[PDB]
Amino acid sequence: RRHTHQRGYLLTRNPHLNKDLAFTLEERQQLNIHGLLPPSFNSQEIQVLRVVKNFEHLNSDFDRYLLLMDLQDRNEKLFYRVLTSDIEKFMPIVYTPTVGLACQQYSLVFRKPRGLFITIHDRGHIASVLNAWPEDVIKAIVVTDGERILGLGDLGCNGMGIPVGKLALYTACGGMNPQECLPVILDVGTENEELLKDPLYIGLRQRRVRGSEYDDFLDEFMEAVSSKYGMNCLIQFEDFANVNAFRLLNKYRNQYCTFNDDIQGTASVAVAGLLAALRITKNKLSDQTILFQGAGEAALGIAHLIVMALEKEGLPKEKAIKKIWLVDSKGLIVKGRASLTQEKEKFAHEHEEMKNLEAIVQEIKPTALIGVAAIGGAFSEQILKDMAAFNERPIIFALSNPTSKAECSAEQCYKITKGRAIFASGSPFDPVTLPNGQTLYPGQGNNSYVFPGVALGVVACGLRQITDNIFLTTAEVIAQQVSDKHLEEGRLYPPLNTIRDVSLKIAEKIVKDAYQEKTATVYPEPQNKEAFVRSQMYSTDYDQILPDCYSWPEEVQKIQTK
Amino acid sequence: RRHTHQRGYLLTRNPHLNKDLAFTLEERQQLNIHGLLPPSFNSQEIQVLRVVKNFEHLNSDFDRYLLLMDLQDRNEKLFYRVLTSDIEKFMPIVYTPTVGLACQQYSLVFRKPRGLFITIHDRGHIASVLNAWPEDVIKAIVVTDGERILGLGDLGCNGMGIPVGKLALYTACGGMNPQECLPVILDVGTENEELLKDPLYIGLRQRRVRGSEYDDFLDEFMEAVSSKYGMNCLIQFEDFANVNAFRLLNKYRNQYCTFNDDIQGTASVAVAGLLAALRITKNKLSDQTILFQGAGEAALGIAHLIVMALEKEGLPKEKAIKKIWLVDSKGLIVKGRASLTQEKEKFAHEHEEMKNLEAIVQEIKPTALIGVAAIGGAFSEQILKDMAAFNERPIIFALSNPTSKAECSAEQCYKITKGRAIFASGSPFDPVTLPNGQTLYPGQGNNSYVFPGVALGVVACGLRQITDNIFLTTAEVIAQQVSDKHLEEGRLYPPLNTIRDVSLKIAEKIVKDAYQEKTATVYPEPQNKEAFVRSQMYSTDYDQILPDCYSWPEEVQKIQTKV
Amino acid sequence: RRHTHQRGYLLTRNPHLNKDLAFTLEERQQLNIHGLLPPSFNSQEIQVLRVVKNFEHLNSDFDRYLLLMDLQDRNEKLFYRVLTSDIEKFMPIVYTPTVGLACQQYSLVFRKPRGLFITIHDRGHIASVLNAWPEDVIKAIVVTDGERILGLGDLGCNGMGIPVGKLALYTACGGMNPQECLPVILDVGTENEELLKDPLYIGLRQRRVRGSEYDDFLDEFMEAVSSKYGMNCLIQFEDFANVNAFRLLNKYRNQYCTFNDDIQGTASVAVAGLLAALRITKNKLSDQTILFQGAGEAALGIAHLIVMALEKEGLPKEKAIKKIWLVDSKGLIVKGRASLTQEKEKFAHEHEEMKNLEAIVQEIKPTALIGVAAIGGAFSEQILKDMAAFNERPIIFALSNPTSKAECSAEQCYKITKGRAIFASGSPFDPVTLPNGQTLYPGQGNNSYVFPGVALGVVACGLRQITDNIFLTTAEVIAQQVSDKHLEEGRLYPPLNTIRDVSLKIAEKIVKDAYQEKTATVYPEPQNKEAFVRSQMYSTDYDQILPDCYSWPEEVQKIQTKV
Repeated sequence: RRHTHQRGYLLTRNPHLNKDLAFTLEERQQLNIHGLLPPSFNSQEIQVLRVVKNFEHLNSDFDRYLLLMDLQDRNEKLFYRVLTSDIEKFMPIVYTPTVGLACQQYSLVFRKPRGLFITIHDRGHIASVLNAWPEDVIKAIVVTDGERILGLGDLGCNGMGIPVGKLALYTACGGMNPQECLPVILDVGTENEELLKDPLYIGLRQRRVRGSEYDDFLDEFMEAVSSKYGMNCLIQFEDFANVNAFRLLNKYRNQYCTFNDDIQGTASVAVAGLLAALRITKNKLSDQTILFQGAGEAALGIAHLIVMALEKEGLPKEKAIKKIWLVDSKGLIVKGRASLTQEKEKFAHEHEEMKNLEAIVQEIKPTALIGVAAIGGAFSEQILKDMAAFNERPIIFALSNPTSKAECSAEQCYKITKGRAIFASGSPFDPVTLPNGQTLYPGQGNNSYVFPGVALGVVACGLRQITDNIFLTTAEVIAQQVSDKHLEEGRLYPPLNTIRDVSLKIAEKIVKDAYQEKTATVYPEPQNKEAFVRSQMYSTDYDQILPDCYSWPEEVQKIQTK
Repeated sequence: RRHTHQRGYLLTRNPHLNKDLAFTLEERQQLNIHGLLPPSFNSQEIQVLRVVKNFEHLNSDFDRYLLLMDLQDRNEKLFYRVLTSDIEKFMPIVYTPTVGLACQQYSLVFRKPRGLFITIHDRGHIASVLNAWPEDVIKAIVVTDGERILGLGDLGCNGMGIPVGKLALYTACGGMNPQECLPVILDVGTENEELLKDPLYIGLRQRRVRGSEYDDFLDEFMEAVSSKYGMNCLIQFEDFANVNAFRLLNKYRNQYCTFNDDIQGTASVAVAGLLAALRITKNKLSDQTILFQGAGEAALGIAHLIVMALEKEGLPKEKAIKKIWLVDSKGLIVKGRASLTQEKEKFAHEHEEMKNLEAIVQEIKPTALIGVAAIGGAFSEQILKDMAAFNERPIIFALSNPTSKAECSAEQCYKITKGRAIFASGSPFDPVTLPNGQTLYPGQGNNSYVFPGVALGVVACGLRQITDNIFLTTAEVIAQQVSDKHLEEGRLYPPLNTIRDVSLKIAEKIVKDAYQEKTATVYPEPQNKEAFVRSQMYSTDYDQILPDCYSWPEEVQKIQTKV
Repeated sequence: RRHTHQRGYLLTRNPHLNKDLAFTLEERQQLNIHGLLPPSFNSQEIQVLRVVKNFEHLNSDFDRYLLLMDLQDRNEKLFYRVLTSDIEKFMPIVYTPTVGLACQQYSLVFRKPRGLFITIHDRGHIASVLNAWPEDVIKAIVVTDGERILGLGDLGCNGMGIPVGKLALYTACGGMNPQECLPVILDVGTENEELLKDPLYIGLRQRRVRGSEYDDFLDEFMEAVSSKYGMNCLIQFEDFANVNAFRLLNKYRNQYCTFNDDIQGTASVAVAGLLAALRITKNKLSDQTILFQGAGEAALGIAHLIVMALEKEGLPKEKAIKKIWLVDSKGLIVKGRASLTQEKEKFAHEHEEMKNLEAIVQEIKPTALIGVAAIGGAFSEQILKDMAAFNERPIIFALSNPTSKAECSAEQCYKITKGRAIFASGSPFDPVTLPNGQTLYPGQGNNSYVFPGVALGVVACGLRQITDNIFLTTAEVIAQQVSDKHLEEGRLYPPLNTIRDVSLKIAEKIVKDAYQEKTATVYPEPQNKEAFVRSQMYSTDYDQILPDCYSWPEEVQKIQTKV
C-alpha cells in the first residue's frame, strides 16, 4: 500500500510509520532499525493487550487519557486499533468528558504537542504557519478559539485538547484518515484570569482581541486554509462563543465547506432522538410542543432543525415556530422582552413574562422538554410529575454534561414518571429496573453519532457546502438504525459499539444523494456507493512500507559484460 | 556551537535538539516549526517548574521513573537539567533502587525503546546491528546480559533499564556526553520461567546459551565495538553472573578499555570509606583485620583492592592477604573446605571450619566488619556488642540493599556500640542522635561516587587500559574530599549533592597521572588539566543550533549585475 | 513563496531549489551552504552571461544541447531563463531538430537521467514505478514508446529525449510548472538492430511486444497515472507508430484527459496557417480544394480538422469531405484501391487510380497543396508552375523536415510562382526578395505554437476531455494573432519570439469557453480569466526559499522566567 524513503532511527519517531514490535525481522533489517527494538515480534493483538493492561492498572481517567495520547504520538495505527477494540470504553477517555479535564490541566501536563497553533500576531502570515505542518494533504480541519469549551468556558490555548480529541473520533468512529486531519487552535488571547496569572500557561498572556481585527484574522484563516488545502477541505468550528459561532457560520457556510458541530451537530443528534421517540408516542412531529431549557448554540441549532423537520412534514415556517419555546437565565423567551438576540427573537412568541421553570412547564404544558443549559437538577420532582400528568409518554431530554450538570438522572425520571417517560441524556446512566420487573436502557445523545459520518460523506463525494438538509437527513438515518425492540427497551439511539456502522450508513446517504442531485464534485461517479465509501475508510491494519520487489526474466535482468 | 541540517517536524522528534517551549520565536521561524508549539516562550528554569510540578502529583517512585524517561526521550537537555537540580532526589529514581522495579515491569511498561539490543542469533552480524544506532561517535558503553540484576536475579532482556539508568548518571554525575553513550543488552535467553510464560515478554523466549557459544559471542561483541568506535571506547560490564563477570574481566581488561562496576566500582567506594574511617581510628590499614560477610563479585573485588592498598604501604602480597577473611553461605572460607573457587581459595587460610557468624566474629576479632550478602539483620545485637568490645571504634559497613536486606540499621548499630561504631551503608539511613547530644549522619556507599568520574577521566586522556591503581587512587581522592568535620559527624563520604565536583577531582587525578606516567593517548598535552576536563564535561544549557550569521563588507557582499 | 526543509549539500543537488551564485550571503548562511560556493554573488542576468559565453564557444548543436541539459539538471530556473532569453534560438536546440540527433546518440551520451522509464516487464507494477518519481503533483505527462521518432524511425528507449525536450517547451513557451511535468518512455523493445547490437544500448535488448500484451500494458499505464495524479492530469502521446497512435487516441480520448500531438497538434497549426492564408486569398475555406502529399498521422489529422472547420461554416460532413484529396506511397487515395485503412477510406472518392504527383495535381487542380511525406523536392518546377496557373494565389505548405526533406524551398516556390504563392514550411527558410522590391518572410508551422497553450488551458480550468473543437478554436486564435501587415509580408504565423503571449491567448480562450460552456472543473470561477491564467504560469524568477521571519510585540515574544 504505502511507500516511504524514511529509514533508520527517524522512522521509529514517525507515529504514522512506526509499528514498534509489530515490525518483522525482515522489515527491521530492510529499514536499518534491527537492534533498536527488543528481539520479540508481536501481532497487533498482543500490542493491544499490553496497552490495555497498562490502561487498567491506572487509577484515574486522566492518567488513562495521558497514556492513550502518548500512544497516539508514538504509534498511530495501534492507537486507533485500541480505540476501536472497545469504542464505548475509550471514547469518553479521548473525548468528552475526560478531554475537558485535560484542557483544564493542559498547560501543566503539556508535553508532546499536537496540532497547529495560530495566533492573532501571525496575522498576514497564516499561510507560512500552515507550511510547518508536515502533511500536505488535508481534508478535514477542526478549529477552535477556546472561548467556550463546553461547560468550562474560556480556556484559551489550553482548548487545543478539544480539536485533537474530536479528530481522534473523526478517525475512530468515521474512518477519516488522521494524516489528512488537522487540529487547529486560534489564540487571540483569553479572559480567564487564572490562566493570565498561571506562570505555566502555554498561551498568549493577553486579553481577547475583538471586533474587526478578529474578524479579518478569521477571514485570512479561511482563505489560507482553502487556498492551500483546496475548497474541498472540510472546516469544522468548535467551542466558539455564542455570538461569534452563529456569525461565522452564516458568513462562511455558502462559500466554504464548513459547519459548526455545537450548533448543527447537536441539532442532528437531538432530532434523531425525537424521530425515534415518535415511533413510541406513535403521533407526529406536528403534534409536539417543545420546551427548551437553554437558548445557547445547541438549543437554537436544535430548534432550527426541528423547524426544518416540520417543513418537511409540509408545515410552513411561521406555524412550525409557534410550537417551540425557549428559556434562558433571564426567563422565558417572549415577544417584547429585554436582552434578546436576532436568533432568539424568531422564537419570541407573545406571552406573559415568566422566570421560574416549574411554572413555565405548567403553563406551556409541553410534550417534549429538552435541557441543554447545564443546570444540575433543573428537572425537579415537580417538573417530572407535571410532565407525566400533561402527557401519556413525556419526552425528557437531559442532554447537559457531565452527570453533575445533568437536568435529572435516569432513575429520578423513570421513578417519578412511574415508567412512562421517554428519556435520553448526554451523560451515561445505568439501566433502571421498575417494580413491574421491566428494565429500561436510556441512551446518550452523543454528538459522535453525527460528525464522523457527515465529515466522511462530505469529503468522500467532494461536497462543497454543507446544508441543513444534510443534518436533517443524517438524523433520519440514525433513527432508522433503531429497532422497535430498542425502543421497547427505552433506547432512542443505536448501541454505541455500532457507531462505525452508523457513520458509514450516514455517509452513504450523503454520497448517494449527492450524485443524485448533482452536488458531488468527485468523478467519475462510482457504480457502488457503499463500496466507494468503504474504500476511503481508514483501516487500523498496519500498511506495508517495504518496497514492492519483483523480478524480470533473467535474460534482460543479467548484468552486461560484453 | 553545533549546526544541524535537520528541520521542521522531524527536528522536534530529536531529543538531542528539541527545546520545546525554550525555542525562541526566531529559532522556531528559522527552523520551520513555528505553529507546532503554543505561543509561549519559557526559560529552562520554567520548564523545570513544569516537570517538578507534574512530578510531585505522582504517588509512586515507579510513575516518577516513567515521567522522567518520557522526558529523556523528548528533551535530553531538560531531563539532565532536572536530574542535576536535585541529584540526591532524582538519582534513586532513574537508577537504583527504582530502576530495579522498572526492570521487573519492563516488558509490561515497554514504550519508547532506548539503547541497543543484540542477541546470540545476531552472531556473525553484530557489526551490522551497531550500524542501526544513529550516533557514530561512542566513548562509553554499558552492557549487561541481565543474568544477575543486583538483588533481583535474572530479568533477561528486561535488564535494559540498568545500562540506560546508569548512563543517565554517567552524564548527570560525571558530565559524560549522552550522545556518546550507548546502553547495550546482550540477550542470550533467560532462566526466569515467569518471563518465559509472560506473553508480553519482550526478550527471547528461550533458555540461556552457555559455554563456547556464549564465550565466542562476547568475543565478537568486543571486536565489533572496538573496531567501530575505536579501542579507546570505554566498555563497562554490569550485572553479569558471578563466574562470567570474573572470567570476562580477566580475559579483556588487558586488551580492551574495560571494567566491571559491580566488582571494581564497589571495591573503590568501599575502600574509600575505609580510608575515611582511618582518619577516625587514627591507625593505618595494615593494623586492620577485615571480616567480609559475602564472597561474591563485590566482596572479592573489595578484598582484592584492599590488598593493593596494603601493598602500597610496604607489605608484600602474602602478609596482606592474611588480614582478610571471607564468609559465604557455606560458612567461613578456609584452606581445605569444599565448594571453593579460584578467587576464594586465594583467601583460604589454614583454619578450622566455621559457619555461625557470631562465633566467626568472636574468633577472628576483626576491626572492620563488611556485609554484602544481602542478608537483613545479619549483624545481630551480639555481633555489634562483640565488635564494640574488641574495638574502641569498630568499623561496620552494612552495604547490602535495600534497607530490608541491610545487615543492620544505623539506629541499632550506633545504639548497641554506644555511639562508638564507625558506620556506613549501601541504603540511606536518617541521622541518629546519641544520648551525649551528638548527632551522627551515616553516609552511603553508592557506586555513583566512582564510575562517573573514572569514565570521564579514562576517556578524556584516552587511557587504553584501566588498572586497579586507577580505582585505588580514585578511592583516595574520594576520601580526601571528606573534611575532618564530616568525620566527627560520622560521615565517611562527601555529600551526594557534591557528586559533580567529586567526579571532576577524580577525573583530574586520572588525567594528571596518565600524562605524567605516559599512558595518555590524547595530545597535545594540555597545560591546565583541570580546565581540560571541565571543557569535556556535558552542560545542561541549551546549545545554539541556528546557523552562524555574520555580514561581509558591502563592497564584496553586493549582488553583481550587468554594468 | 515556498518553504523548504532541505538544507546543506543536498539542497545544492536539487535543481528546483539550487540558485548557484545567485544565492545571497544571508541565504547561504541560513541554508548551511556558506563555503560550498565561491565568494561572489551574481544576479540572474550575470548567470545568463556565463552560460551564453560557454554556449558560443561550442562548435556543434549537439554539444550545445548537452550544455543546456547539464544546466537543466543543475539549476532549473536558470535553464528556463536562458531558454526564454532567445526562444527562437534555443527552441531548435532543446527540441526538434537537434533533440533528434541527441536521441540517436542517447545511449552513448547517457549521463544524468531525466524522466521515468516504464517497461513491459513492469506489467502489473506500474503504480510502484510511479512512486519512484519524487514529485507527487503531476499535471502534464508526455509519453512515447520510441517506435516512430519523426523522420528518424525506431529509436527505442533512446526516444526519452523527445518527451524531455517537449516538456522543456511546455514550460518555456507555455509557462507550465516543470516540477508538475513528467516525461515517460514505455520500453516494449525495439526493431532497430543497430541498437540491438550496440553494447551501450540503455534499453531492453529485445524485439517489440505486440498485440494484447501491448494493448493491456497501455491500459494499465493510463489507469495507474490517472489513479495517482488524478483524472485531470494531461497525458500526451508522442511519436507512436501510425496504427497504434490512432487506436489509442480513439480508445482513450473520451475517458482520459489525453491527446496526440503528432496528429491533433500538427492539425491545429496547419489549419491556423490556412485561416491566415484566407485573409490573403480573401475567400472562404469552403471555396478551397486541398491536396495532401502524405496520408499518415499528420495528414489525416489535418484533414479531419479542416472538415470540422467546414462543418462550422455550414456544410454537412459529406460535402466537406469531397474537397480533400490524399496521396500516399502507393498513389492517389480513391474508392476501390488496395492497401487502404480506416481513416484513409473515409477520404476515398470515386476516381480512377493515379500515382504521378504532377498528373494528380493537373487533374484535381487544387487551391492548397500540403506536403507531409518527407520527400525532398516533391514539389517540382512543374507542380509549382501548374499551381500558379490554376490559382492566382496558390497555397503551398511544404511542412516536412528537415530542410533536406522539404517538398520545396521558399526560394524556388516564390520564384516559379512569380511571387504569388502563399508559402509555409515546417523547416525555417530565410526571407526571399522578389524582383518587384517586395521581400517575403515565409513562416514556420511549428507544433510549438499549439501544445503549450492548449496544455496550459486544459489544466488551468481542469478540463476533463480535449475535443477537436479545442484545436480548431486554438487554430483561430493563432491566425487572429497575425496582423494584416504580416500577411502582406508573407507570414502566415506570428513571430516565434512572441510564442509566450500566443500560448497565453490560446489558454485564455480555452478557459473562457470552458467556464461558459460548463466544462471546467476548477472552482470558484475567476472573474478575470486573463489574470487567472497568468497566475498559473511558471516564472523564471528565483523563488524565495528562506523561512518567513517576522516579529511579535515584545510583551508576548519575551522569554518568561522565574519571577
